[PDB]
Amino acid sequence: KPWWEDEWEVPRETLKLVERLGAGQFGEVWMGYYNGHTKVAVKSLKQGLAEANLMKQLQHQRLVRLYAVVTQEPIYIITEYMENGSLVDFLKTPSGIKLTINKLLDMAAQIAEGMAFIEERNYIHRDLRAANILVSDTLSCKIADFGLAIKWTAPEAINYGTFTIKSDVWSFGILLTEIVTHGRIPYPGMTNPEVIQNLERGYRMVRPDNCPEELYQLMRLCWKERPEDRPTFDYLRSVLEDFF
Amino acid sequence: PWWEDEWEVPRETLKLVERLGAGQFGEVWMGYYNGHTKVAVKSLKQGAFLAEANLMKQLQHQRLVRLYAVVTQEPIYIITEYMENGSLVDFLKTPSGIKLTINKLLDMAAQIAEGMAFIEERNYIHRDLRAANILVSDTLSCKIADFGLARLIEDPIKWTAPEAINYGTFTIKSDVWSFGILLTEIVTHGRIPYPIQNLEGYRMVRPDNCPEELYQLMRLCWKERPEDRPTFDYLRSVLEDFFT
Ligand SMILES: Cc1ccc(C(=O)Nc2cccc(C(F)(F)F)c2)cc1-c1ccc2nc(N)ncc2c1
Ligand SMILES: Cc1ccc(C(=O)Nc2cccc(C(F)(F)F)c2)cc1-c1ccc2nc(N)ncc2c1
Repeated sequence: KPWWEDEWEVPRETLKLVERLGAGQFGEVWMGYYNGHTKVAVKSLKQGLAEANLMKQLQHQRLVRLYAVVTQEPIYIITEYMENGSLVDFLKTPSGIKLTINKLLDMAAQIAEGMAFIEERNYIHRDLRAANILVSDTLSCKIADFGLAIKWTAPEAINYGTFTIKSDVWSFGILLTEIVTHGRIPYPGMTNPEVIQNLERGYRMVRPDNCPEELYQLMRLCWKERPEDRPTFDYLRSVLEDFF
Repeated sequence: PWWEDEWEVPRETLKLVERLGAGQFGEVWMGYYNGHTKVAVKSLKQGAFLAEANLMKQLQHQRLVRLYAVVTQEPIYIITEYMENGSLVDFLKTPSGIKLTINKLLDMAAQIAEGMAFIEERNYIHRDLRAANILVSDTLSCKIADFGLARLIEDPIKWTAPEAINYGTFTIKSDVWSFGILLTEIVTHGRIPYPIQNLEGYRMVRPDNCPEELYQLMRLCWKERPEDRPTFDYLRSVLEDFFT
């Protein structure tokens, strides 16, 4: 209505979905094109939005950038498209398999920086993991959420569905293992029911081979049983950035 | 009347997220209009203010912060565009700040001078001209503003002219003196002036790295007799036609 308002819409006609990147209970994720020549990522939401405003308000160097939206259902949320894809997938590429722990921790630092912002803005991610992290053109990390829906979930969240930023901290610790191992799934050779049963007895993932004991203690801080005992993301970023 | 400009919006459409400042007369916040339009919001304390909004509209110019809308219900809100780089004193400090060359540092000075030149035209008097009140766009362009919130606007010791401090006689010439002071903040990455009332007939020593030609300008700005100071129209030309 007002002349100064940002117009974030585009006609559905201007989009061409080319390759489905993922599918979930609430929709799909595609690689496509806007107006014939601008490559973009599109999240189609199964009909039968607050996400876009959220993305706009979390606009940050460390979070995926919102481009536009299609107002009529199926609702579309358009963003920048990342050639390098998700962190988990990129860590398994030749380029990624070769990254030194120094570079890997810089990426962890970037992630911590973004979560520190999310914490600043009082939001809660709820699905933090390498799979939801996008790698930019310059190999930097950008927080995202596209599972469209566990080994990454805090005990309190598993047992009582109580999610807070401290729960995100737990997930972050798990993410660190994915990072140092170049994409190994957490709890190697352990099924979800086995993970929950071991957590019932205070189990914690063993330190990965090649993971410095110092980094491992950081992880252990993230997995403290009491949510309140876990560190802040501002702390985590600080330690990771000044790690070496 | 059907033809009167529309300029109000329901308060409910605004989400104030980060306070940017506060003074005796209110606060300044970064917020969002209807979810995805980033804006700056001034909330003036209930217990006159709309006169500021009319003034801004009347002074509408490329070099002055752009008014968007207001909330007419007390507390009164004044909504404007949001400048991503904030104030110039802030930006001049950024690493990407003063990594700038006299060339750019000076184009910004000329923009400010252009702004004041218009203020001069419109017979307005700023009275609080300092780098802290200058806003920097995303494209590093500068715009004149006023948000210290310490005085009611109606159509700053180290930046105020002797006659202003002494007899409270503020004029465009007083702003000229302030500009001269503002220039020192520009060649110093926002260093505080006079690294003063009692020395004021003392004058600032040239700053380290400032062009003697850019000093002789500051001195003309700092002439004792207000009428001897140069019109902004003049400062605008010299700041632009600098390296010719
Ligand atoms: C098209 C799209 C739309 C929204 C979001 C997204 O992350 N949404 C979101 C929803 C809630 C909260 C967040 C937060 F906070 F993490 F930023 C983010 C992500 C994507 C998206 C999914 C997959 C992708 N793959 C590749 N290779 N490039 C880009 C994308 C972008
Ligand atoms: C929300 C707001 C309302 C009014 C004025 C303002 O400058 N008003 C004004 C009052 C008197 C005279 C003038 C003049 F001369 F500049 F036009 C201007 C400024 C602002 C304002 C404060 C802080 C900000 N920070 C950032 N990062 N972006 C934008 C703003 C806008």
